[PDB]
Amino acid sequence: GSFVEMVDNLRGKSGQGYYVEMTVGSPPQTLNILVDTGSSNFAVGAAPHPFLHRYYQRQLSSTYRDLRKGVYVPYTQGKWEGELGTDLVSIPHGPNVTVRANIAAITESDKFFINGSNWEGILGLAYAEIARPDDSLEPFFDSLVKQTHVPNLFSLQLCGAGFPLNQSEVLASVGGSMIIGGIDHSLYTGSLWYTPIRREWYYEVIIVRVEINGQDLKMDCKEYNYDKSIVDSGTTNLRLPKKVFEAAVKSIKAASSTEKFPDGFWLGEQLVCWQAGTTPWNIFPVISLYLMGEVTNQSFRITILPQQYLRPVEDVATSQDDCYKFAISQSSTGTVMGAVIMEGFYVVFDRARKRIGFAVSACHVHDEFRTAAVEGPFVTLDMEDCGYNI
Ligand SMILES: CN1C(=N)N[C@@]2(c3ccc(-c4ccc(F)c(C#N)c4)s3)CN(c3ccccc3)C[C@H]2C1=O
Repeated sequence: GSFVEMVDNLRGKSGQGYYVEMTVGSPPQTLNILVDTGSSNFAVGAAPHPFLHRYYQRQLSSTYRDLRKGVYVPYTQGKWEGELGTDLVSIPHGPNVTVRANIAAITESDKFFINGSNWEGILGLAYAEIARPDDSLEPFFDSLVKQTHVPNLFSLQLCGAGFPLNQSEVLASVGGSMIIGGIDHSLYTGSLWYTPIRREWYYEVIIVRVEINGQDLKMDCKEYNYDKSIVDSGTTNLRLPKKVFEAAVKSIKAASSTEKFPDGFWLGEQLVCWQAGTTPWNIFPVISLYLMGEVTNQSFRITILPQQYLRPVEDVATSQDDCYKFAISQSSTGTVMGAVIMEGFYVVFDRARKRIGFAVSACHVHDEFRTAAVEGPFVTLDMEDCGYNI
């Protein structure tokens, strides 16, 4: 592990998001910021809000610069509106550098800040193409790389606890690591396997095969990436295109058929509980996603366990049972490899080489009989045909 200053710098959980501490302004104002590989704006609360105990106060920063322009982001998971500007930004448990970056000061919002959560802003780590209002607003990481000698790469280790963390626990527990500018070998086991970044906007990738307990879902691979497949730390679930979700759930139900679960469980709405320690992990199947490799006609697979796709939740009766929600859900905007997927792996966003690497995470939850895996290579033909074009 060569990046000790950044190891264990994240806090949070899949249902709340994972955040890192950052400072903005002069003198520095500390804020907790959600790490989001699914967007490209650095946006922070900049006005009082019932669910925030602190916010960016531009009038107290001597280095604040007003861009005299607004920004409006429509409902996705809450909507917000703000004013653009720039200021000096740093990451305390990060690279020892300070950079001038764009900041969207959020002044009005709806269903964006969450009651009970501990983050006050979001750090969009994707590319300029999807930045708002348009691609002229340079994202934070681009600024960081342009202004310093930090390598054009970051890596994320999101650590699910495997059980519920209460209010106090989630604040005191280490939720993972965001290594800025490098790869820390203490965070994974085995080898790193890389898949190409198909296009630089979201972190888009191409899935070429899907298995449920080794059984091929057998769909035209284009369906797996309709209309795109992305890696998104800002999404809790593994989200799959409608048709794929339908086929996958049928197969997961069949594999776990020795126990019947209500429709509400498969819809991700209701929890299921078992007596303490008796969760029947073994009846649930492993899920493997094969990704295009860097070599022609070669692919590799990442395999997750039910310990990744069943999200631990507190029982309504705060009993002693072990309860969970099914964290695979449908999407009309493509596959989203969210926290569910990311908690099983150390993920390397190698922007410099336009590729994303995966290795088994040193903090993934498993049991004595099965473990998450990253394996290859496999011979796979016509993988380009798996990508979707509008
Ligand atoms: C899926 N997703 C996302 N990855 N980022 C955004 C998020 C807003 C709130 C998020 C949130 C809140 C609580 C949580 F627990 C988790 C998790 N996990 C995530 S993610 C920012 N965004 C966006 C930003 C700027 C311009 C355009 C779009 C599009 C939003 C969105 O729908």
